[PDB]
Amino acid sequence: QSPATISLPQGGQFRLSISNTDPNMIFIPGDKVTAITAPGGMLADKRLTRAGGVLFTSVATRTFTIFVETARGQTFSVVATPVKGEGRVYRLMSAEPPSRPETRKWETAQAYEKLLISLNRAVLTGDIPDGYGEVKPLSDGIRLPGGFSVTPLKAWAGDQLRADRYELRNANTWGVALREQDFWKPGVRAVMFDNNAQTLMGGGRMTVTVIRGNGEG
Amino acid sequence: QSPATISLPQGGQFRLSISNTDPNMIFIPGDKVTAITAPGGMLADKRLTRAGGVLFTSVATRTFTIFVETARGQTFSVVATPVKGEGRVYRLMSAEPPSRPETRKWETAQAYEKLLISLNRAVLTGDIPDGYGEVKPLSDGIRLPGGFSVTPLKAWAGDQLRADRYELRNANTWGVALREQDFWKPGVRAVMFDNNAQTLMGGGRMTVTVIRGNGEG
Amino acid sequence: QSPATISLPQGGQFRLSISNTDPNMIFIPGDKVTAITAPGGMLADKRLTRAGGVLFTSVATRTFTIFVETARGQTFSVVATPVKGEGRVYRLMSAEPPSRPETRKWETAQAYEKLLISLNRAVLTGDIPDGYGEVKPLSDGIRLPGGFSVTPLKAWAGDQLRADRYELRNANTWGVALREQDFWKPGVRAVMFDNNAQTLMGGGRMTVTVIRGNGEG
Amino acid sequence: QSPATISLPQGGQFRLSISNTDPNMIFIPGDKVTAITAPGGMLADKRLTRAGGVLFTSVATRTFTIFVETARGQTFSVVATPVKGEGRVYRLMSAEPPSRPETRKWETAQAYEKLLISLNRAVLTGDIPDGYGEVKPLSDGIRLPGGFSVTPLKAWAGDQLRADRYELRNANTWGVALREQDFWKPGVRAVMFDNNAQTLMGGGRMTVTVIRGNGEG
Amino acid sequence: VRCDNPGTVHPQRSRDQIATVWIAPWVDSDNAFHQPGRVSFVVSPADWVLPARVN
Amino acid sequence: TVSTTPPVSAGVRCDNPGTVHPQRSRDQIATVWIAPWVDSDNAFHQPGRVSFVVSPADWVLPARV
Amino acid sequence: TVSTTPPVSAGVRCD
Amino acid sequence: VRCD
Amino acid sequence: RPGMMDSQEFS
Amino acid sequence: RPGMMDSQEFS
Amino acid sequence: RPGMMDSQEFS
Repeated sequence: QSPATISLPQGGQFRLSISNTDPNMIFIPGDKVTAITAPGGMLADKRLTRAGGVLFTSVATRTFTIFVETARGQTFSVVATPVKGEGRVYRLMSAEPPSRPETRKWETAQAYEKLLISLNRAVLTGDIPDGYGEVKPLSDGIRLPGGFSVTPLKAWAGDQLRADRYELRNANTWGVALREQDFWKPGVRAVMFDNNAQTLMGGGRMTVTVIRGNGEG
Repeated sequence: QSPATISLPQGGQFRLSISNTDPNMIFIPGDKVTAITAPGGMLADKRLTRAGGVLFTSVATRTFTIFVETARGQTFSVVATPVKGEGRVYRLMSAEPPSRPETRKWETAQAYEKLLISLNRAVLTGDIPDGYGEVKPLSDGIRLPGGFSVTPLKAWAGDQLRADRYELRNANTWGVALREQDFWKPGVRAVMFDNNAQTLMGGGRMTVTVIRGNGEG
Repeated sequence: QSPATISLPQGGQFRLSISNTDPNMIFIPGDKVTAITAPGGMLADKRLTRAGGVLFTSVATRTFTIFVETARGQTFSVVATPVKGEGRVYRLMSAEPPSRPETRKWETAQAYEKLLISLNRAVLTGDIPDGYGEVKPLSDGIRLPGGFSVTPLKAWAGDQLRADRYELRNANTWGVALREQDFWKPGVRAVMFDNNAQTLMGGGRMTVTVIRGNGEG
Repeated sequence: QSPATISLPQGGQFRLSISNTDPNMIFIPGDKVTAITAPGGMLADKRLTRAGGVLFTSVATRTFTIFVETARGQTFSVVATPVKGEGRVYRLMSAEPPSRPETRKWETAQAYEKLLISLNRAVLTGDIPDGYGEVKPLSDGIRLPGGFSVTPLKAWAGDQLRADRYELRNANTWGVALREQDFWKPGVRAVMFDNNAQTLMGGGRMTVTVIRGNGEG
Repeated sequence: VRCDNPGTVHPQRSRDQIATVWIAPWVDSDNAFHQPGRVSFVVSPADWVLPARVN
Repeated sequence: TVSTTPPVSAGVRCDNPGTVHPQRSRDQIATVWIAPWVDSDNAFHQPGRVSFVVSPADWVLPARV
Repeated sequence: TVSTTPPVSAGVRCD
Repeated sequence: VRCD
Repeated sequence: RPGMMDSQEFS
Repeated sequence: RPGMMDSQEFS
Repeated sequence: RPGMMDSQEFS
């Protein structure tokens, strides 16, 4: 199995199965859990993983609500109903990116065009800057011309900037020229095509990385 | 789910149900709860969550009034009816925004670009930066689309860069759209047009400032 | 609910409902409550809020008089009759502005025309000077020409100066030229139209800010 | 309600009912109660409120006389009949105002305005401020409505400003209303007319002092 | 039909918004009468209006 | 000294030349074109024309109609 | 100063 | 009739 | 407790 | 005891 | 143990 992904805003209420018998795990991709709170006498054990997760065991059988608070300022609520079975692992995506004060300092110390190139290289080369963290991709962040459909893949976000990758499929099978300017939306700060492209064949599975601003809208 | 958002004026009173069985949360975004008051015995436990917010549990069965005070001086009141269910989370908002922080442009241009821009502005006004002593202009700088005759007027020479001014003659009788990159010559850093271009007509004499490197051939 | 507004002169006697069961709150928009006094054995609890309010609980059932004294020198009396229900919040407007000695020093340190511009900007831009406080708007502070009706909105007052905002409605639906001089009254020190105006359309909901003197009359 | 206002000469005696059940207040505006005396056992509790005033409660059932002494040396007497009801508040006033404080003009004009005004006054009297050594006047300063001929008489030149005097000739035969801004010329700070203008007639020679910047062209 | 260039926009600067307040006659500390006048200030200055549409 | 900016409008029911409602001018803007260049890190820039305010605005009294 | 490497190509729908 |  | 009123002076 | 109110101030 | 919740603050 791959860990299941919850993706909740910073008030989220997700009902998820939990196991009475074996330990269960919750991790934040980009944040360190600092505390888990449940009703007294409900969660039998609670230990913090080094990576930044939390492992917990519940012995009771009633459905209950648990609250998780991450260090960089975050709170998510899950209602956990205990069922018989294996331990479950859930990955918690923020949906609303966290404020990262220590990242703004790196972000603003350099020039704008240099920063754009750096984020774009990192996404392309697969190494992520230290200050950035993983977030849920935006449903609609780019304009869709010529009857296209877009499937988001991954997104990352810092303090004033936010990167996402979108898979574009050409559905009209007739040849469509590609211009970064035609995908521009209020808030889209930069667009790069991973393959040089300039053209899109009739069946196209290509990708595009867009940098935007955090908090636009 | 998403936290229930409630907008209240100071001293505002909102009737929201809470839960007797599970912990409940109230957070004001951008604000830290500094105090909470409830009728005595109504609230079993009160803790401060990360990034403000209060976590509270009630064993009560009667509707009661909770007063919450934030650190920015805002006080709100909530009437809470305890009912069986999942812990409920509420997002507190202020009906009237107290202040409007002015926008901050954090983007910084590159050093080379700023240097050319500063000089172009200085030349346009005519004040001379230190180290610029004036010099004879060349004839090398301008390529002519056609119908244009160039006469040098003024020129400055410094330690790193060089600027000059040429006035083009009126073109013949066809309107000649003016393209700033249609007067390019190898070696020129930046070319800018006085006034607004947009087609010099059956005539017109427009001064153009051309910027070129200094010392380098 | 929005907090109810009492608006009493500095002798006021307002009969207001109070709740026996849950805490009740009284706040001064511009002053800090320093003491609440009631008959012995009448008010069960009394705590001072940080913003400058007071929270109180009454267990008895007879109608009683309570006296509130604010720090900057003020006294208001309310007769509170306890009834079953939720806690009530009341906002107390002064009706007669308080003497603010520490504000005169800022007021007189600068030039007159500068101060006028500053108060007018603050009201327009929505940020209020520190020394000023909220007061009940004057019923009739401006002359009404051409069959107009005026609804006050907000007022503020310092030590020697007092600002108010008036909503003006043109009722004659025939076009009326607007001159600040036509709204002048003995004591009106300055008049500004928020929209540049110079004309008022037949149906007009516009506003005007007038500065006057504290204690004129 | 509003506090009941009572005006009394020193030693004045007013019959006012108070309340046995609830606290009662007596405040003298502008004055601080320094002492209170009543027949023994009549007044249960006496406290000094903020900004003067006395809060007092009576368990008595008999009409009694209270003597109140303020800090400005005024003493008043009240005959109080205790009756069931809300606490009553009274505003004590003095029939004869003891002194009339003289009015204080706190408004201050701008530095530029005061500078022009001071000079215009000095020139009108003729005394010279230091740094003004006298100079030939120009002919540039005055624009003429018509029928006016200008002759320069005297002029002063200083470190920052400059003043001059021109006498206009009598106009023809039509009455010429004199507009102080109808003699304006770019570069002139202030223009003032000697005597009172109000239409120089079929003639009249009136001296006009024109004020202009110094050093600046 | 194929065109390949980055777009162009026109920088647009918004107008300043001004506010004028009429002043009533007044006497200052030096006893000089000041007849009614007015003083103007700028509430919101001019700025670039970023483009609604790049293309 | 003070700016003394207005040159007065040229030319109840009192038509004094000064004291008209004031207006502000429009700032002057100029555009420069930057030729392509190569950065120290070997990043190639092909930038675009930059439009920036050169002259700001000032107060002026409109001529009465 | 910067390289200023390109000598420009010699020679919507904006060329 | 307008005076300003 | 006769006639006494609750007068809390807050700091 | 009746009428009193619990209140906590967070550091 | 009434109303108490398990609030573990991790270092």
